[PDB]
Amino acid sequence: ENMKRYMGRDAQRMNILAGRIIAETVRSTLGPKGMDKMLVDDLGDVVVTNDGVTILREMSVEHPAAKMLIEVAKTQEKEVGDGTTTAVVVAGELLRKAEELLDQNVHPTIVVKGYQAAAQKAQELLKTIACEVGAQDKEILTKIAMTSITGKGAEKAKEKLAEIIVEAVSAVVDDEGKVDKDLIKIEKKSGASIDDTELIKGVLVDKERVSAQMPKKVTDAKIALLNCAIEIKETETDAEIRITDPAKLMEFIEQEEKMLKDMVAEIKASGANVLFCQKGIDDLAQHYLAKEGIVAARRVKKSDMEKLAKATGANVITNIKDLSAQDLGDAGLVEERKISGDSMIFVEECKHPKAVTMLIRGTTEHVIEEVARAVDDAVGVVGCTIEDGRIVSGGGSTEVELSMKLREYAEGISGREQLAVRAFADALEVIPRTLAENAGLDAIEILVKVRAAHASNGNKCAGLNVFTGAVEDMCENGVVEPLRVKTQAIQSAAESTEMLLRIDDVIAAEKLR
Amino acid sequence: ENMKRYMGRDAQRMNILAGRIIAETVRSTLGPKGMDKMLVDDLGDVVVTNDGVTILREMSVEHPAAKMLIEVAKTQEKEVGDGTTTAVVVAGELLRKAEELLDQNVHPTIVVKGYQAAAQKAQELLKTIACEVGAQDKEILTKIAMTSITGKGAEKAKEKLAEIIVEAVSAVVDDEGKVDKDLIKIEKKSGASIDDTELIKGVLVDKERVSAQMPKKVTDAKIALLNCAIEIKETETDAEIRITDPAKLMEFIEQEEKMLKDMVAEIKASGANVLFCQKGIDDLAQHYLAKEGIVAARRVKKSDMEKLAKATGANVITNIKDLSAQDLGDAGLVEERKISGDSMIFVEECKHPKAVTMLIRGTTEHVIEEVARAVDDAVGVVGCTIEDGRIVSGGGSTEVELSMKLREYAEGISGREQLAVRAFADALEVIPRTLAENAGLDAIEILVKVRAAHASNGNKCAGLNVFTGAVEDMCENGVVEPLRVKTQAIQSAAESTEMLLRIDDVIAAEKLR
Amino acid sequence: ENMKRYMGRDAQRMNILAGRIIAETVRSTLGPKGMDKMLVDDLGDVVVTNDGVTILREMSVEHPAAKMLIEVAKTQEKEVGDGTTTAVVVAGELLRKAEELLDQNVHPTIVVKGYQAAAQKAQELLKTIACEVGAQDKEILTKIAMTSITGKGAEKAKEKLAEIIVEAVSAVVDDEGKVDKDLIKIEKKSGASIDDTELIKGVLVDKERVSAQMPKKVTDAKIALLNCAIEIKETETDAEIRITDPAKLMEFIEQEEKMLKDMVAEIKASGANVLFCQKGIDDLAQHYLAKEGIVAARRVKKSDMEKLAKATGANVITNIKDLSAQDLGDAGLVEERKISGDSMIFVEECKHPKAVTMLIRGTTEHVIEEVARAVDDAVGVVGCTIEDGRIVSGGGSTEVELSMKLREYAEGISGREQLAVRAFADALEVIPRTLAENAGLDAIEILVKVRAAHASNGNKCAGLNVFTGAVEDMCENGVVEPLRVKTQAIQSAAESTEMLLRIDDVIAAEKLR
Ligand SMILES: Nc1ncnc2c1ncn2[C@@H]1O[C@H](COP(=O)(O)OP(=O)(O)O)[C@@H](O)[C@H]1O
Ligand SMILES: Nc1ncnc2c1ncn2[C@@H]1O[C@H](COP(=O)(O)OP(=O)(O)O)[C@@H](O)[C@H]1O
Ligand SMILES: Nc1ncnc2c1ncn2[C@@H]1O[C@H](COP(=O)(O)OP(=O)(O)O)[C@@H](O)[C@H]1O
Ligand SMILES: [K+]
Ligand SMILES: [K+]
Ligand SMILES: [K+]
Ligand SMILES: [Mg+2]
Ligand SMILES: [Mg+2]
Ligand SMILES: [Mg+2]
Repeated sequence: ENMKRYMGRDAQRMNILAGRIIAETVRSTLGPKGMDKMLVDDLGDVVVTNDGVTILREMSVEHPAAKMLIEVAKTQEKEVGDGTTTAVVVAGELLRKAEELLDQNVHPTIVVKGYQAAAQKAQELLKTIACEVGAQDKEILTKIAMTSITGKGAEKAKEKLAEIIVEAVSAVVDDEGKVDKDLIKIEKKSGASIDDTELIKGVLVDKERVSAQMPKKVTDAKIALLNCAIEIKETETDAEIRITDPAKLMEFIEQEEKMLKDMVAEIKASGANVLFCQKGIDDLAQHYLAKEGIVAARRVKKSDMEKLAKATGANVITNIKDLSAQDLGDAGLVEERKISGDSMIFVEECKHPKAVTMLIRGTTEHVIEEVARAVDDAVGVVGCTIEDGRIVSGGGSTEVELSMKLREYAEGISGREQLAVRAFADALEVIPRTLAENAGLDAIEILVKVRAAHASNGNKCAGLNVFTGAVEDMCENGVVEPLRVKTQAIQSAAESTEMLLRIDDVIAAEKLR
Repeated sequence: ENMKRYMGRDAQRMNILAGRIIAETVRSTLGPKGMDKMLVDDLGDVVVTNDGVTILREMSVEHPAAKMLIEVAKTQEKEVGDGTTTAVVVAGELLRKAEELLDQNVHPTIVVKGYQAAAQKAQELLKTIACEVGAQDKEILTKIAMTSITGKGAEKAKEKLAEIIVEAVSAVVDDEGKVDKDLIKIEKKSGASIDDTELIKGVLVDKERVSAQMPKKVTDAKIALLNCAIEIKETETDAEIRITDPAKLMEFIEQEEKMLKDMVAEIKASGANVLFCQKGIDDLAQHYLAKEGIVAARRVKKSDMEKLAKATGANVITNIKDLSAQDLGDAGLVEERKISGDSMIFVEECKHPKAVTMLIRGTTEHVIEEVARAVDDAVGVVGCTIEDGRIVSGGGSTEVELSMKLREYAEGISGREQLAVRAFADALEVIPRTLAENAGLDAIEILVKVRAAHASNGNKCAGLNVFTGAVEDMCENGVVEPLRVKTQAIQSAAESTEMLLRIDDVIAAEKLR
Repeated sequence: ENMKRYMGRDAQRMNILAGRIIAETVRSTLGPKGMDKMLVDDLGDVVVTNDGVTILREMSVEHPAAKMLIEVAKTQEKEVGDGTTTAVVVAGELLRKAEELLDQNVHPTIVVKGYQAAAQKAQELLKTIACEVGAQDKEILTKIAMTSITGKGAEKAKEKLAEIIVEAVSAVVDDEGKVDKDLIKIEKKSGASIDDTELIKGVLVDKERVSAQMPKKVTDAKIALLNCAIEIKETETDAEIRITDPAKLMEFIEQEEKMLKDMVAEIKASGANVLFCQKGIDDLAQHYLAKEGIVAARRVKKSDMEKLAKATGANVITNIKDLSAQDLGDAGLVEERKISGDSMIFVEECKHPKAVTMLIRGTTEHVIEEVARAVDDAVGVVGCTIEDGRIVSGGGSTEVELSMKLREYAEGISGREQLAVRAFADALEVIPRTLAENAGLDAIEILVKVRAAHASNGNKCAGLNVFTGAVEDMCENGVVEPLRVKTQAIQSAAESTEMLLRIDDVIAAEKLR
């Protein structure tokens, strides 16, 4: 270009263009025929993925409005877990549709007040076009999980990953019927092939036992968890022993030895035969533990302590004098193993696991760093279905329905907000358009057939099959999504587009915060 | 912005944007409420105008596609004379409409083949919606001239400039019924006010008479024009006179004096009493001319010689021996005057003037450098009406008619060129839109009323009154234009938009030409 | 200030401010109590003056709009001669009044269309409030001349300069009743005091006679003027004399001597005794001229030849063979003198002088370079009165009348141009305001009394006396001006303000012209 062209567009055109750029970046990642992006560091680190929020999070992005569009992905990441590409593409299409009305000289506030009236209507419509399913229905959960894994390169294992994830999530559904994601532990150990991934009803700990005389395999373990260290106590008032009789050198030392001997006696009297310590164990304590045949690990991290207490039913104890048979957990099998070159301790056959571990395998680290994402997304959508019990039809069959039902809305509205309501309704069809664009299909010929299927039936479901290249019922096909993925997406995108429509100036700030 | 955004748009988006910038530059100059631009040099020269092709000609413009849009104005300048802003605004609106179809993934060749089918249809329609008027009809010529001067700051004198220009142009209509613009001489002498502009049925010459004894006023002049110089001839073979007798110094010198004396005798015997020489006159020749009472000017420029020969009916003579009463022109009054600080020779009351001079007055040089443009445009449109005898209704009442009649066309066409035909028909309404935008009117409310006036009548004429802010018959109002202004505009704009639509790459050249 | 404030004003505010600056520069030079400016070069040259157009012409001025305001002074300089400060002050007050309406969001075209309607009304009013006087009336001419000299530092001699200038101008009134300024020669010879300035009914020539034997004083001179040089003619065909007999060396040389002897014989036979040559005279020709007692000067410049021919009635001759008693001028006294250190030839007591010389004296070159300006302005206003025969009352009594009579106009006009008409009428009172501001008077208290004097009488004349500090009849006081000074001023200022009101953009140009 040239210097003398900075004059030729408003600040709103500036911002709308800076925004459209971000949506144009991620759009080709969408749908089953989507493609991956390669991210490269200054230092030479490399990432390969088609996860949208990850691309938007790792990109070098410098314009303020583009920075404002990245926050549209993160909220979908945080509150739902899947859907971080639909949100940004719809947001940018809303920006670009708004650009088509400002060049006809429509006031920005009129556009904003129209979009506002359209989004609440889309909430009503989404709340009434959905299908209602029970949370105990594991089959549709499998189908939704598979729908989450499709298009991500790790497709070849989806019909196994689905079962694994459905059980994994069904375990951690709490006594109030809610899914917490951090109660599932995801571990990434290389070697073997992606189909060697498996589910552990228990924990994998990044530790090896302290003393090698300690039995390496235990059955029907009695597991004790400690937050206190097995070491000689100090006085928080400062001390000196002052040895005036030579005969009292060995006596002082023997009494320190006995103060550890009694701790080990007490650990034994509880009934334990496996031990975890969140803190240090002395090398003489280790001796008495290996002399009593108790298996012990030390300096275990707090999150692993939480997951052990969850899995076994043990209680973390802060003082050994209170430890009793009431505080001990149970687990059918404990064994140390060597896997992928690392020594690790395995806990298996737990009495009633409230936490579970998923072990992802793979021939390469760049493979596993993607399979982990493909599993996190499925945990998301499964939790959504279990919590809300409402599902919607996939393959963009929802956006066509919404566009039609908002156009039937727009004739009731009069004035000039009607223009913005129509531009909003016409911006949601970017998704089935792009779903055909990526597969190399003819989008303009496809979209008409898709619309026609709806207009003659009230068919909630009909949409594009990107393989046969034909228009099919997406519920009979088994392409299903949870309702929370649409509402959140539209909600985020509308609320973030209105801010860029309400701005008219850009000025400089003096060390803001 | 930022470096890492160069990737995000195609070469076609590049070119379309670089083009839209130019049309956005000149658009606010359009219509009666249009505003002027100030142009500033590197050296400090200044120009103030709202003439479009002048803005586009003097601008520092560096991108190739913007350079390609400037050629849309120059052709309208060259072939018609007026209309250089409608062309560029319509061109950029065509670019921007084309941009709305490429983001739906329509092939560029499909767009080009649609535009092509639309422009020929617009030619048919323009050839059939026009009004047919005779070239002798001076009243409508006045009305068209006034329409050409409206909106240019020099509005206060338009009802005098119209009469002046109509007579000036009617003089130079040749025996084959065609108007040549260079047969009208436009002169720019400061002082007095714009209303002191006047028309001379003759010539103003940038000369003063050679010898001050020569009469300064002559009535019923007999004017002689020479291409040869009145000087002593040289031999194109080289010469020496070789004086061997002292008594032959004065004799050689006297014979050179006689060789000028006889030329002046011969000029007198033709019957002349006023002289113009395209070349030198010797200081002794000047003596004999002032002794015979013949008025003479020397080194007159060739174009002034042409205009004198045209105005008086004299014949430019290359050799004085052939000069006769057959070669002399006639003019009722010749006088030298001092005007605006310059000495000039005035020729008036010509026997049958085939050329005329217009003397533009004004209080400032920046004023006159604009009044000259405002008169050149009216000479243009008057010539167009005199040559073609076809007129069209103004105030954008033509573009609405064309848009409607192309939409009635577009339902006959099937396939995907129909989309491009509609986008073409919807791009011509940029003109009545901008005509309301500049006057501070509400364009979206105005345009509907304007359309309605047409749809119920076949009213060719109805359009915006930018003063009352209301929709009126633009023929009863007297706002008229020549047909050649529309056809050429659309023709140029379509042909120049198709080139930017057919390009897909930009590469570097090795000293092209 | 700071970088981040360039945003905060429009291009029109830019231009209006850049314009107001120029009017603020020159405003304190206005009126009898006005003060002078000092101008300093890069090289060290110095000028001291309060002439406005000179300040505006010599200033380093770089912004385009300020460059556009300088053209308001030059036209008043060129077409009238006096009034170059009223024009610019009124122009800037019009700019600043326009600024007060744009901050209420009035459209620029509305302002321009109001100013236009006001200025034509001011022309009508000025054409009807003036007083009609005959051109033979030398008394009012004296009074106007004195009014032109007041306030310029050279006040002490005004009652002599007035008589000198009135006679000087009355001489050069041509047979058609028009005054040409270049027919008066202004000469600037230092020494003595400003009161030693005098008028010559003839010419002062920057020459001394060629041969010192030539009489230095001649009475009832017979003056011959030549455009040809008194030298041996050459052949424009090239020559060689070829001397084959030694006896023919002196013969060739004697014949060249005789060819000059005969020219001098012929000059004598015409009857001449004083000679001027616009070209060379040979050193032997000088001998024969000093032998015949004829006084001769050579290489006289063309303008001096014109003024001699005008003053004496002689005819400039191009060839000596035609010179006769018909071609000789007459003058009662010719003498060479030494004055101010320069030798000069004086021509006096001319038979019927159509040209006159004014000899300005003074103790310093910076004094005379100002007295010349103070005399040029009076020649201007005297010519204006002699040509038009219409006068107006001074001391700002005209601007108050115009403001009142335009306010009585503004109630007939309806719409929003009424606002601009009022702002125009209220902008003309800047002149009587500044006339009080410079004298250190209280302008707000003065202006009301001045208005009241008009409102109760139709008194055309009442205005400020800047000495007594009181309101008086300016015709009984003898402060009179020619009508052409007001009309031109208002006309220039309105036409130049409308251009800056019609602009809305500033862009860069590519070597304009
Ligand atoms: N078999 C299929 N045919 C067509 N579309 C599908 C199919 N399976 C999934 N999809 C669609 O792919 C989209 C998911 O793409 P994805 O890359 O996950 O985007 P996001 O990250 O925003 O969820 C959903 O809109 C879904 O309807
Ligand atoms: N009284 C009027 N009301 C509305 N439009 C007018 C009027 N007079 C002229 N026009 C319009 O102004 C336009 C001319 O604008 P102009 O600045 O000359 O553009 P161009 O240089 O392209 O001809 C024409 O389209 C004409 O119809
Ligand atoms: N005795 C006086 N009292 C008040 N005003 C006067 C008097 N004599 C002249 N003037 C005013 O001085 C003004 C001339 O000022 P001047 O510096 O010549 O400005 P300009 O160069 O624009 O003519 C005139 O408006 C005239 O009316
Ligand atoms: K994907
Ligand atoms: K215009
Ligand atoms: K002064
Ligand atoms: Mg997804
Ligand atoms: Mg035009
Ligand atoms: Mg003055």
